[PDB]
Amino acid sequence: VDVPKDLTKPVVTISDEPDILYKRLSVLVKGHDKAVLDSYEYFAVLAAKELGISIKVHEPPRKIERFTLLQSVHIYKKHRVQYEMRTLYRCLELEHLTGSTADVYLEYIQRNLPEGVAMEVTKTQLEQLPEHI
Amino acid sequence: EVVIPKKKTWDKVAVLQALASTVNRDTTAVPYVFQDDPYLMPASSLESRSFLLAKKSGENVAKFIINSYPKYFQKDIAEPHIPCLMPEYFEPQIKDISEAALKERIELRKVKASVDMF
Amino acid sequence: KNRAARVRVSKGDKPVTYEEAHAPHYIAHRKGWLSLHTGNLDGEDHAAERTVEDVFLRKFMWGTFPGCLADQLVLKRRGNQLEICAVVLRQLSPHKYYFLVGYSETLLSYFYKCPVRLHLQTVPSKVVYKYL
Amino acid sequence: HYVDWRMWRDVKRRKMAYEYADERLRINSLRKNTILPKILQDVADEEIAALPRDSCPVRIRNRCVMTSRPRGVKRRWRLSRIVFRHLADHGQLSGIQRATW
Amino acid sequence: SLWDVEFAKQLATVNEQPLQNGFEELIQWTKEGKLWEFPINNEAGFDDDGSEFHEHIFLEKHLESFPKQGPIRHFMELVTCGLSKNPYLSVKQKVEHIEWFRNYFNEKKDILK
Amino acid sequence: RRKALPPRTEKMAVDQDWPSVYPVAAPFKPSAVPLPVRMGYPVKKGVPMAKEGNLELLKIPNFLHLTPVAIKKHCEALKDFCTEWPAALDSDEKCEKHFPIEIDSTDYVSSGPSVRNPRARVVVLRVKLSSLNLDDHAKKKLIKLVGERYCKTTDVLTIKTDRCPLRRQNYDYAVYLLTVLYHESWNTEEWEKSK
Amino acid sequence: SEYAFRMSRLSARLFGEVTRPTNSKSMKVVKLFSELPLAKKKETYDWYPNHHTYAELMQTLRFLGLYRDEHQDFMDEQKRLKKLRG
RNA sequence: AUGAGGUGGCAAGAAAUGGGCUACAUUUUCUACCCCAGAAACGAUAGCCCUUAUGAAUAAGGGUCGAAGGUGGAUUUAGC
Ligand SMILES: [Mg+2]
Ligand SMILES: [Mg+2]
Repeated sequence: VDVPKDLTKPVVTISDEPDILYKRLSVLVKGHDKAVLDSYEYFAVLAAKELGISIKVHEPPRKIERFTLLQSVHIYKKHRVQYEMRTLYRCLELEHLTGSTADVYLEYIQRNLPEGVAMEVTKTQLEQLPEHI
Repeated sequence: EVVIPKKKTWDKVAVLQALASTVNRDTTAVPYVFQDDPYLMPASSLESRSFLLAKKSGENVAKFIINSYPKYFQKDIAEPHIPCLMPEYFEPQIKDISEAALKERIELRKVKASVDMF
Repeated sequence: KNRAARVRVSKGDKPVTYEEAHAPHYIAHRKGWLSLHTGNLDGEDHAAERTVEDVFLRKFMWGTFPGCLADQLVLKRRGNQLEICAVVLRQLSPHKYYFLVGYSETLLSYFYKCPVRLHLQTVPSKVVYKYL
Repeated sequence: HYVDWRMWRDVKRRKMAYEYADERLRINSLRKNTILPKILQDVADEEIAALPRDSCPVRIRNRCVMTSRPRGVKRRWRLSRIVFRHLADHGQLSGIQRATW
Repeated sequence: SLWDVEFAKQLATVNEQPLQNGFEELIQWTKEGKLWEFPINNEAGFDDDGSEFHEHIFLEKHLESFPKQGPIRHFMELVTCGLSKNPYLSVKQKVEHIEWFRNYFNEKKDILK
Repeated sequence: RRKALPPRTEKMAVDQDWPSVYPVAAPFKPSAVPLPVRMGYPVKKGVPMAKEGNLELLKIPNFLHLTPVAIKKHCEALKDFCTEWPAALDSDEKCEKHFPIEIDSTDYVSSGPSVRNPRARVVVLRVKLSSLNLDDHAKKKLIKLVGERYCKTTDVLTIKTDRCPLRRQNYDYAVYLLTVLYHESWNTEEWEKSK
Repeated sequence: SEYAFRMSRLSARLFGEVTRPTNSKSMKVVKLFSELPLAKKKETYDWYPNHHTYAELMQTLRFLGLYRDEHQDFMDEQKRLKKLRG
């Protein structure tokens, strides 16, 4: 029954100077769990759909690094123990994306990260020519 | 010729104010300050009072330990320096009537003021 | 015969939990990592510092909540904010529980200059996976 | 309260190297330069020779942090192989799997 | 101003109350600024006192007290090159390097060969 | 002595505001979660561990928060704040016509207390010389000056900037470098006239 | 060729590096003042946080009487036993 | 003090043995390419001298030296 009457809305000001135009937001998520990456990219694409922007998906290959250690302590050269660090990549590209849309979307996603993930942004913005040339 | 959307400026807290106003208060749930499990769940006003007072007492104990041993937390490991996290300094300096008088209003007590008037 | 993060088979009077029952070659196959950070991934750094700090965290919290815990912890570091999750027993008072919670949280925050939070789950008696 | 006196010495060497890292590089460049006077090279050589001990970053060792084991330590993790295996078995760290490939 | 600050802290102490939402806890963390600044520019703070790219790279004005041909000019040109190539150190570090070299060869002015 | 109240499972109704009871990221809290979801290696003639003592559900990342309903709510809420892209910009060729000078930076974000990392400084930029130079002598001069920064198959000149730690320093130094390079390709010398 | 030599000179003047020719023992200066020394690199400056701070904090907190240090209880119990038995 | 601190050298081989590398050849050696060719009728990762790499103070490269070596003592190792 408790439904508030007046929902407090933030203050917003449209500054006189123009917003920047991002050509392509290409985000690259490195993770350890393919299922976590799938959930994260599904979340991202659903948010992009609900915000009304273009999308595309593709999965770069898995990268692994392994190195060998001595299994025992004092004297055992034949018997070793091995390990491996697996990183899994996922790419998401968004084209024709306004500056403020980039701001809101990146705020949302950056607050909605999971823990065991790294996120690499590549931002491509076009601009006109200088004046000195 | 060309149309460009105008830039806007937001407060760092305004976005989260929007996110909070988006969601209503939790229904059939104790305050967020209290834990979630049922055993720790404060199930009465007096015990809840005592509980968050014990928490505040732990906060005061933290203040006491930090202002008693500042050198331990002196390291500014965090990249953004924050005086809220820096240890606290109510230490009178060497005898200096002018700087001592300037430090009077910084120390916030009365014995220093008596000694300075003296 | 290798001895590594495993329990010796007894006559069947040793309650054992999931993580300490299962072997260290079942980590990615039938277990999860206690901590979650990106220093292990490529491109990041400070991984040694992450390991040292989380080891010290686990030790300090184990010894400032002694006798109540019955399993390893869960660390969840999403960017800046740090999150801790513990399982404990319900023999001592919620007064002491909340007091030590606030104490440890404040100390961790003041030490690491980082926003820290920690949660605890009560159990009457530690869950047992098997009798080995 | 470091682990032992050898760790103490290593940390002292690290402190000295850090606090003399600027002048050491400066005069090392002034020495290894070739077009400048050989007499200048020799003066800088004897200056480096008169510099104090434990000031070079060559005498330090990438030793372990826990057990102070110099050998069998990874530069990335900085931990000895034994403590590394211990933590990897106990699952303390994150995102490491046994290479059963 | 002082009594205004006392009254302001009184009004604050009257204001603040126990929160109800993790969003409110995040609002508090961002009020004190411990929570990171999204978008992460990795440079919110550490502005180098508004230094300039040309102030970093072009050391021509810092190099005035020697001619254009000598071996000291050669060495100092290579020094400025390496310094401009290095982003890790700022204009202050570069000028202290330069002035230390100045002192060095000005005390070793005995040769000029 | 003390006894804990029963969980919120039977207390919570089937009609319930899950985005409200889980606004932000939080642990699993099986006492509050009514779902009997279990996860764990079952024993022969056995089953996985119950949700209560299943600390592996906590070990794994958590997504009970941010349900599809919550995502719909927050996206249709922030729809008011998001802006619109110019409809005139409808293709790559038209966008590069409107704004030829492409420039892009990048940086990681990682878990931890610190946030700075030198890779934040690097940036690169690109521009096609087919439409910008408007002359031939300066074009030949510039393509002779630049060694590998060009590529004629796709016909774009690309240049990087990392000499400065600050992103804006890299930016404005690249801009000034391009300006001075154009102004110096404009003119020529006698040894350049003699070839 | 002289043309390519002067092209390289102009490119060096534009992009920062030295226009005049120079040997490898001199480019040593350039690359040294470009790359910081290991002695000052963070990898050497920070090898681990100080056991000084750690152990001093934990000892003071034991004296406060909150951290039940099992290893220290063992050590000082056997110390008591040894000093009792001579 | 059997603890701690700072200078130095110590870490060589009349000799036996072990694991690996090189070649003892023409399936070899050199030349451009990695496979349609042309020449030779081999072998130094040891020694002497020098350069360069970093360091405050071993490694790669260049000239010379151009041998032992002529395909293995019972026996023995690894491989579906
Ligand atoms: Mg074995
Ligand atoms: Mg050397």
